[PDB]
Amino acid sequence: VATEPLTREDLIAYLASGCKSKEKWRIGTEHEKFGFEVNTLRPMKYDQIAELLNSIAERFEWEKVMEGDKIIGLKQGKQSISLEPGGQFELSGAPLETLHQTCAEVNSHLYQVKAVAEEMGIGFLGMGFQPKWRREDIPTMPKGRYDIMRNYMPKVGSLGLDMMLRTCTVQVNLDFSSEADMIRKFRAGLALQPIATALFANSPFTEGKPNGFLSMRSHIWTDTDKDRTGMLPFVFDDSFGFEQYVDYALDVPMYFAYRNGKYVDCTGMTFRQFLAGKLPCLPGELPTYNDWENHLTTIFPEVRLKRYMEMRGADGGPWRRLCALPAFWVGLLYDEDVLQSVLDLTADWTPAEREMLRNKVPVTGLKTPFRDGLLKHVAEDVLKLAKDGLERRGYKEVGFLNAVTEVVRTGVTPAENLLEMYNGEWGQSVDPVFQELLY
Ligand SMILES: CSC[C@H](NC(=O)CC[C@H](N)C(=O)O)C(=O)NCC(=O)O
Ligand SMILES: [Mg+2]
Repeated sequence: VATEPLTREDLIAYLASGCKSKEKWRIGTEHEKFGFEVNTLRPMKYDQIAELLNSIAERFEWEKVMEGDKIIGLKQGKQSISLEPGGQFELSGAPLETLHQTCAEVNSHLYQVKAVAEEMGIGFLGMGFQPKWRREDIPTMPKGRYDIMRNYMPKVGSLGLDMMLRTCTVQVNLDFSSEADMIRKFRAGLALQPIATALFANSPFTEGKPNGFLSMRSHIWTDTDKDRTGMLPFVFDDSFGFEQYVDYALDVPMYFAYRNGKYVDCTGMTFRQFLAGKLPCLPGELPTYNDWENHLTTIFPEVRLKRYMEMRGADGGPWRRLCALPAFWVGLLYDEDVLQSVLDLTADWTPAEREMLRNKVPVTGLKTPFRDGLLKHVAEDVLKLAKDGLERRGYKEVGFLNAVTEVVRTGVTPAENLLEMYNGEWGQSVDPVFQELLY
């Protein structure tokens, strides 16, 4: 037939077409930052964001990305700059071969943003959660997709709006060579994600006060939406492969369908309905590969699968940690012997232990009790493995883990260091964090 409808098998093959041989594996890094007025500390408004984007475009030669008449982002080659719902200012970097390239790319972006921003009296703050302002104090960006989500979140949880408006992450995107490799990396990534959340925890403050968490950001992801989040225990079932992930994603409710430049609100409906040409928001229409990619991009587990794999557990932070986050995971997953060692180390962790670590780390970090010891002790062994993996790559990248070495040695998170400052020299104001963590 001329156009045969997509089938479940085609949606599987879409994911599987991401398989790449080892020499073709790359490292993408994305991170988000809070913009603020240096004088008032107020969150950067859309009109200021548009001036910033336009100036970066003209000065540094980026193409402008528009939604309607509003500039929402920039693109240059395989890099893009985008906005999250609360104005968080994101770089999605290019797929790169080495972590030296990764960190140079972070530096270049930070240099460009500051070159324009400092003339506007704008700074940027790396942290997992906006430390000072209320939910209602955050500007909302003119993006239709976000309008749909903001209206939906209250239906599925009490914290989803804070995820949208108030959080920043640093994430790494990594490749697999086959289904067997994807399964092994997914299981290593999920089991260890709470260790990464702990190493990177930086979000102790809400509305100018300590909030009772080390990573409030991570806690927010447990009250956002139960259908699309979490530790995905089924990944550890013998049955798991591309097919099972596809069935999972098919049954996650949709947000939207993009049709002729516009976002159609599809909430309350599933992609499985769409596949059958039964989707009420688009009666009788059938999905395309773009629709599938768009839907995959609305699922938010601690590790996400698309044509590549995404490690989602880490809080946004200062530049040395932006470069450390991708290095941590490359060290663990990109060496076959280290990957095996990670699977061995975690082989006997139960579903209940993995879930407990995920839920406790946001409060207690590396001081979270685990078995005979503290998570700190698992992290010692994990950090050693990560460093081994980088040594074995032979690119001399191991130094990028210096930034987490003292965290692991002392069992003290970045968030705990900020709390000591807050109760210390800062005189119990969060205001100085806009200096300490200024990019
Ligand atoms: C609109 S909110 C959901 C999701 N955003 C994130 O996953 C952001 C991560 C969050 N800031 C965090 O700190 O974990 C998203 O779709 N971002 C816009 C995009 O497609 O680039
Ligand atoms: Mg983002």
